[PDB]
Amino acid sequence: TYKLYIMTFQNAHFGSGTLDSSKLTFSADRIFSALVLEALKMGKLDAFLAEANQDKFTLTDAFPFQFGPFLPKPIGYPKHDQIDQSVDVKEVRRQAKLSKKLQFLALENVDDYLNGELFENEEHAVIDTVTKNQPHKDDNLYQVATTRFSNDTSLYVIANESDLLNELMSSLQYSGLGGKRSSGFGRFELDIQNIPLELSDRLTKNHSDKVMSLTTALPVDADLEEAMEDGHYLLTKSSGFAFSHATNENYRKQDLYKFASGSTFSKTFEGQIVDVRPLDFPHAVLNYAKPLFFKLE
Amino acid sequence: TFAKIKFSAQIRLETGLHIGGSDAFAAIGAIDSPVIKDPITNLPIIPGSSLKGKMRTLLAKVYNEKVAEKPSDDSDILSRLFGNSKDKRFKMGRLIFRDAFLSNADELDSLGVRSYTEVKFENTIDRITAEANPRQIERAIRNSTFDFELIYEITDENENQVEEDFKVIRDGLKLLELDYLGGSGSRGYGKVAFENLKATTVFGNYDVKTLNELLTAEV
Amino acid sequence: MKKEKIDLFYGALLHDIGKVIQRATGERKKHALVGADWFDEIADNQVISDQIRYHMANYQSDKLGNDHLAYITYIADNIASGVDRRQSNEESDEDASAKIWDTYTNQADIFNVFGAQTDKRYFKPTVLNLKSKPNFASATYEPFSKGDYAAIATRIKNELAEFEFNQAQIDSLLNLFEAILSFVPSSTNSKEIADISLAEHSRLTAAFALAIYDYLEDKGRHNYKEDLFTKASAFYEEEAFLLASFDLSGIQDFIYNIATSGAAKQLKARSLYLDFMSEYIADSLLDKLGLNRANLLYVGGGHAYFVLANTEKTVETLVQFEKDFNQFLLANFQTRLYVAFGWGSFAAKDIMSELNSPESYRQIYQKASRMISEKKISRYDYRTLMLLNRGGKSSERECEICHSVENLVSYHDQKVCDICRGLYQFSKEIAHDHFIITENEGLPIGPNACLKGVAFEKLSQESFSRVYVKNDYKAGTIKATHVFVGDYQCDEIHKYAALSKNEDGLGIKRLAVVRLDVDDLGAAFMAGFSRQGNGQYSTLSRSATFSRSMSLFFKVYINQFASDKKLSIIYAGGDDVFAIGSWQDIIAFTVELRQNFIKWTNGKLTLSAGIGLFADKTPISLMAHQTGELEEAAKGNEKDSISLFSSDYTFKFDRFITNVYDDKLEQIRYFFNHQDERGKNFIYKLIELLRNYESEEKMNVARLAYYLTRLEELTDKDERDKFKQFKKLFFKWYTNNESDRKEAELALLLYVYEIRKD
Repeated sequence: TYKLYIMTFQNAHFGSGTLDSSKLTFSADRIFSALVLEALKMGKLDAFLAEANQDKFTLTDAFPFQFGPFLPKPIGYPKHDQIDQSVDVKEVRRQAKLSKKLQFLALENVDDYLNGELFENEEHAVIDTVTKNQPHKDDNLYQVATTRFSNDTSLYVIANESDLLNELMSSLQYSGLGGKRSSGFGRFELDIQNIPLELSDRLTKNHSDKVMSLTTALPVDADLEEAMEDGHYLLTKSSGFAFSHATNENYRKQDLYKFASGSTFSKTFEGQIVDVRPLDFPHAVLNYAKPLFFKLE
Repeated sequence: TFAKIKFSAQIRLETGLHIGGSDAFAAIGAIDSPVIKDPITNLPIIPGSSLKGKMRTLLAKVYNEKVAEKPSDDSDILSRLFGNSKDKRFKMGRLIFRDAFLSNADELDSLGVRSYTEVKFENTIDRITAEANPRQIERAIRNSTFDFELIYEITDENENQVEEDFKVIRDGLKLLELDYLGGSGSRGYGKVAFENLKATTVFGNYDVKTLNELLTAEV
Repeated sequence: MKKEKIDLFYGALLHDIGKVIQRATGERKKHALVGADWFDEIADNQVISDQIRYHMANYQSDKLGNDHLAYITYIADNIASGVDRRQSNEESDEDASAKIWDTYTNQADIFNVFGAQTDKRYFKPTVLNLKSKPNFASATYEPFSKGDYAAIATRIKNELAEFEFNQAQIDSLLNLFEAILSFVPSSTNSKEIADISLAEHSRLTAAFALAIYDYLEDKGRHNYKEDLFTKASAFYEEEAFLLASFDLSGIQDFIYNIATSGAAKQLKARSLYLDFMSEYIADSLLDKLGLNRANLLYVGGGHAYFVLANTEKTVETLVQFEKDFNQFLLANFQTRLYVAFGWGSFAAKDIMSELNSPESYRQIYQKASRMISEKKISRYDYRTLMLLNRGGKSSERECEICHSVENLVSYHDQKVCDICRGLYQFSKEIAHDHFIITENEGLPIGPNACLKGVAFEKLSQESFSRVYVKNDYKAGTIKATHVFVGDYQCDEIHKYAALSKNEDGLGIKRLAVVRLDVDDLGAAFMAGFSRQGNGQYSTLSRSATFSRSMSLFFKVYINQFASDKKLSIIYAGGDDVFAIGSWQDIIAFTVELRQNFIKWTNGKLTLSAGIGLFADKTPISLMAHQTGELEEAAKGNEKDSISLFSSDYTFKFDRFITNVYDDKLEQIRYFFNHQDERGKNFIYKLIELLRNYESEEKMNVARLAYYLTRLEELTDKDERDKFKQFKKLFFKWYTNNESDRKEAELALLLYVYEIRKD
């Protein structure tokens, strides 16, 4: 809610379940895990844990940044109250398909999207697959997907201004983000920018109006009811193998189903640093689900 | 001390390089053996997987003191830098490779080239019937340069082996200059040189003056 | 359901067979009388006999009781035709009927009233056969012939000679009817358009009769004569029907997400498994309400539509069935698959062409679509989400195909889940034509119901509740539900890369995957017929004939289009087509399918196609993803486009067919099979000059003139007086504009792929 962190990538790989799958943008649990690993490699893991335990710490999923912050399409607002038209069915289905394909909108027109206007996606990155082999066992021919960006398009997140977070981001920018980081993917250059006046006044965390989430956040059990009755959302898995320097064998962490972005709700909630570690495991596995919200008209 | 050193250089090819990409992936290429390219600029690149694998193979003939049928029963020296999946304490290495994009397309345009890649025509001659079967291979132009940039991370309880790891990296780079980069390099492909090979500290604080001078001296 | 409902359904379905007998024999008696007399010759069932005899209420209504079932069937027929026949006065004057009814006209094409007005075509009445060449409509087929209907009547009599009019045989009768009357018009009225098959007309009459019976039973109204004959105008205004629908999300991800070897067998098995899941959902929903497949308007692609009685019991049974199947999907596939149900209340007057208006016929669909969308957005409640997020599982290992953790087992030294295991087992059972539903044996397809593919000879040794037969129009000795899917398969997928080489070794060792989609299918369903006649052409009957036309085109006919081709059709249902094979055969199959579609639909609907090339052992999920991107790129080119092997070669389908595939590529194989390997290299050079024309536009052209006149000197004595054409040909292709440059580039690339020796 304080800064507007920008990460300019050249090549990246954000696996969505397979080595040959790469999403355009990553989720906040991935960057929180990356921060946790960088902090533990630094040695100042306890300070970052204490900072994350505070309610001031807020993080959001990466969104596209092309001469202005972008926001995920608010799932649950194709509402006919602003899209009531007398056009033919062909144009109605064409605009429905165009809105379904849309995933990100520029900040300057997000409310315009809520006025019935129709916008198209913009060229942000090309996702291409590369085949690689192992020239000692002539059976492995594995494919890796990338997210090669273009047109000065970066990724951005919103988080509090902290010196520990600043230095952690600076160490992240030479350590990569997601995927085969020691192969030419994930690396970025960081820039710190101020939140625009048209955006900072909308980033909220505590009130009872229509809020669109910015983080893949699973609410606490106390207030899930309000997200169930009057909440529009999408369900995203967070499975995978838990990285661990303490166990020789790789353990699958517990599959957890969160709420995607931008899921719309009628009231805000509280996130969880949920322990997705398997049983009998020495150290925790922290999954970050803490929402930053956006007010709607 | 948590620092990150960044060995930056310009890989200048001294012969045509053929790293080679999938036919339908790196664009549909008419040639039989296309080279890997950038999906937008369509310029040849040197992927970091190529450099990492070739360096690991080269240092596997020197810093292993034994043989390994798989990249898992490797030396501690190689595991600590490139990583070993079945070892708890080196599940990820201290070296981070990057793709090397074309950096002197302007200079090549000024020289007068029309393409940043060439077609080399070879043949094989039958040892009995003495009939020649032709063949085409796509290569990157000789004087093309690529931005090499490799990062080594220094953390706490890891400063003891740093003076070894430095040497390892230097040896690997020297071997990459004494061998070919990915392709048919026993027949003349892929010979490379490193230019302005210097290392700087980019996060934290470290003394790289002796390393910088040894990079130019030992190479 | 009850015996009375069985008799009502049979009477509603068999009411117009007298029209078929009258047309076959040429008798001048009324069709109801002929049908009743013919039915009495083959079966001793009074109720169906009087239902057939008195399906026109004007024929001796005073002899019928107030609770007589024909008063239902009669009004259902009025529903099925879409026109209130009382107002036309065609049942009261025989002399006027002889001049109004044009009995010498065959069935009109459903596309005569689709989109813009075009030339009329008519279908030649033929019995549907799986191996037959297509029965394209034609303006020459308008005259009526008795000999065509003679075999129809003979086969109907032969099949119905020993027919038992009970519950279990019901479905098979529908198949028989679909096999015979799909090209025979229901009505030959000159004032009407005979685009409605008698097939669907009788199915809709039966469905609406069942719906009205259920509604009247719920309301306790048993005076059918008063409610449906004396007060038919009042009944037309009552919201008597529910347009229901279900949509199953997750089909593409479940089918295409395979990561290891054996992905072909899994891929086809999951495609068949999910189609059968949709069919089982439809049939079990119908069984729970005591209805049958006559109420099913359309099933396929995860989408299904139904016409149901508008009662609180129907809504309750829909809600509880949806909850039970959502629980089953949560238990067996977690969140990958999710079914959402839909319904909208409507009246009879909302679908009669003389009484309805276009926007109401749109809104009856829009209500169910909106409610399905809202259920899709908000999927699981608090308790289900809490149950999903309980965690607490320490699993070291995962499934190698679908990455599931639940119920991991070891098999062929791989680790598969229970669903993956069942699908591997079922991949060997897809070769059979009989698939039974048991309680615990087979892939779990529903609540306490599993699907198992069993050979015919073992069927007598198995216990089941329902049986399905795939790709068969013949009524077998076992009463089975008949389904049709596109399942052509020439060889294994891992062989298709090597199979692209010819007998001489020519051809690249590659394979292709084609994904094809019908353009604006949903717009076609919603308002495709509303363009003509000021929207008078918007009723259920013609929309659902359109649906059956596409179903017979894409589930039965694609198998004939794929004959003698080295490819496999993995998924073919609704509008999405997925095929995989050798690249030459894939391109030829796509072009043939597009041409046969543009001939089938008169040009009024187009396709968009993406054809991705890939190497051997490419993981199937990657192939499907890249081909989907190519299909999307082809859609982006104002649709009606084909995209070959990347987005840069996106062409209009007709441009690719006329100019590339059958023009330039032919005028290049020709000249270029007359040049050696030394001169078959310029093919690469002509490619580069076409890819580099925007640099150095005018010296790239000069560079051409030079390089072309060198191929014409590296040739052979007088073989060179033959390459004097290429220079003149490829020069103008190069100098006209960019479109022909791209076409020549694609033609050269295709030829290079054809003549490659490696």
